[PDB]
Amino acid sequence: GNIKQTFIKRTARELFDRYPDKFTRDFEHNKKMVAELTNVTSKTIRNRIAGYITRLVRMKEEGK
Amino acid sequence: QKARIKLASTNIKALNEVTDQIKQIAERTGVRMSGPIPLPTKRIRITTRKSPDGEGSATFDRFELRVHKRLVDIEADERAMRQIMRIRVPEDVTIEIELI
Amino acid sequence: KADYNKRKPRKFGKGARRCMRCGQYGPIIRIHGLMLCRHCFREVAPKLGFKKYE
Amino acid sequence: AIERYFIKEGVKEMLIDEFLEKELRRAGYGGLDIKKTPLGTKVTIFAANPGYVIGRGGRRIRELTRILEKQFGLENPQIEVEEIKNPYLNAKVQAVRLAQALERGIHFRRAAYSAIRAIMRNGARGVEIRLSGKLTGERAKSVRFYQGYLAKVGNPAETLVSRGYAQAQLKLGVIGVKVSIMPPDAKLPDEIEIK
RNA sequence: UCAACGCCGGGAACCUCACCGGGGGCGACGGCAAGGCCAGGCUGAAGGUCUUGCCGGCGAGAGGAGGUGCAUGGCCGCCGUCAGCUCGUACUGUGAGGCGUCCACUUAAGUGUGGUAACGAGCGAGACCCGCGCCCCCAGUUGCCAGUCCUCCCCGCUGGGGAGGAGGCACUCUGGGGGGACCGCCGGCGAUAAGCCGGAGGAAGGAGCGGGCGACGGUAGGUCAGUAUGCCCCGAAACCCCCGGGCUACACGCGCGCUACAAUGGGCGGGACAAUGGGAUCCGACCCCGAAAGGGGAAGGGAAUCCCCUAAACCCGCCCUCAGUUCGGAUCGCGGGCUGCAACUCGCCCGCGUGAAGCUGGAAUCCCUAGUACCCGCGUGUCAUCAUCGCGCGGCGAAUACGU
Ligand SMILES: [Zn+2]
Repeated sequence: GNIKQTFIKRTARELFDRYPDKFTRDFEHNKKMVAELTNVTSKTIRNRIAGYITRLVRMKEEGK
Repeated sequence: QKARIKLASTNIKALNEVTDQIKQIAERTGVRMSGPIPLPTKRIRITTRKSPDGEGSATFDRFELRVHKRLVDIEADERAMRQIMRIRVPEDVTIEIELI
Repeated sequence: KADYNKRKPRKFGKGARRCMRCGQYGPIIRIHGLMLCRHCFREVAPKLGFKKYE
Repeated sequence: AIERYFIKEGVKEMLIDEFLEKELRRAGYGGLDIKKTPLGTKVTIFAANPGYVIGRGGRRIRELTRILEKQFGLENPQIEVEEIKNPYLNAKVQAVRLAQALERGIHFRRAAYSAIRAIMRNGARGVEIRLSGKLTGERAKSVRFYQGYLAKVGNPAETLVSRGYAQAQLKLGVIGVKVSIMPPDAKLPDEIEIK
């Protein structure tokens, strides 16, 4: 199942709450920003967080 | 005449410790050193049954003891021997020296 | 006159290998000089350094 | 061979550890560290009450230094006794203390609540105690007390949690005591801190 | 019953042993000499007890492979790698209790998205740990040999092909660190969400693949014959040590397997090609004996250096041509060997003979979705000797469905 965990989604939303412009619509840029901002030593967790942030940026820039 | 040193251990951090110690020992002075060279890791495997009785489906525990192995050659100079043999080895590492 | 209570010096057979901990006779792992039973080894393995690693 | 000597020394170490855990059950036995040296093999014995070991008499230390060589075959061995700090975070010392309390005749619910309070007061995130046996009547039962956070299963379980087991030999059977503690400087993988 | 029946790691010659037939030993501590030996008797054999002499100066208790797994602990199987078990405040109920934990969609998942007298937390799931697969950096021996150089050998046609040594580490391999995959991009579905189905490039796609860790509880599930342990019991013994037997006895019923009923083959002679693991009175190359099993010397190896180790199925040619057979091997006779103190009861191997059922199998029932199943053979555990077994390793390699 490709279901994002509650803490993944929550940390993504919390990092989009502030630092709202450090992120963009590029998975690699979001990877870099995540690794710079938070202390996560799991590539999979970090990549899932970055993907969720990407989807959030898309949803925001398009509206809802 | 050259000296070979073999390191064996279960912990990799102690191995890296001793190897980097001797690496600095050999870089301070100008001496030719090869390695450290990694040898194949050796595993003692033991499979056994869990239940102390005969009833019930059979289930097995597989235990393993791993041993990592490094090799080093030091060129066997007097200063090198002097300032190498004086390194406290962590008890979780075995080290054996000998000249070719 | 006092020797009818002592065993014989076996070199081979199941009566030549007791466990260093319990005293069982039959099942001895006997790998790499381990004179332990399959019941005590499974309990003292971590103390010796074995792990699962599967 | 190298590995044969390795494993045999390990096994003898385990045997000596068991013997000492059985003999020094009062002082509070925490662990052992044997170091061989040309200076002379030495045995570091951890304890929370070195009085029961070397208190106003060296009879015990002499007897131990003689037994370690007459029974387990240790060459020119000496013994150093060391004190343990943070005994309220070791799950073996506490298990044995709880067992001795039960043996004294003190009620098990009261004793367990007291131990939980004492372990919570001196720094910890989680404690679980399980008692089993003939607590009340002829039929056996199990009882469980808990407080805080724990990690029952997984690699962080197998690593960051301290565990202990003990037997209480009472007038009418055996009671099993199992204790598990989590230290205060432990952090689980699923907790991530933000800048 | 699943969840007993190649299970108790249970492949038992002695030991193991707990069974049978015999023999001999065992009383710390408390109170009112012990012992030991040449010769010959008794004896299966025994200074075990006797002839001969001579040296020497009653409670209670240990132990118990004895009883109770329905007095316990500890550890294991099955509900179940199922998705469940709870708490704080508030609210509805006189109350036991309820709600949250419900509805719709979704997910491997009490996994999530929306709606809701509920709002928020915890243990379990996931995260976590190991290995496989693609790439980069470091390292170059005991691992590798491509291009370079210098010798030696041989063929056909001077074109080629081999073996060493110098010397390299390039390729392979080994092992430390690091990157890489995230439904991320483009479409349709779902509702605009949570998500689902397809294309792209890619080593690898949709928790990449395969494993370990298995929750609150409950089963009077199994184990006191792995160790620990209450109660009862034997304590001259049910304690523990030898010597011989048995667990291997066989009109029969059953489970799990091996070999077969032949041509999708049997035999003879030639030609190929692995991986995992292990190794001190251990592995043993190499040489010589012997038809074979095996025997005598003996290098090297404490194992990236030496050894176990040129695996079988497979390919080529010849004989057999549908037959109880050149199919099949049971059973039995004679002889030769190895281990062991001891091979009759009761061990394994070799040669020449002998040549039993078996012609594809009723009712019924079992395992399997990818390098998986079928087929083929090796390692290791048990081991002095003994594998139709367990745990693992590789070789060759499918058919169907993407459902209910
Ligand atoms: Zn044992």
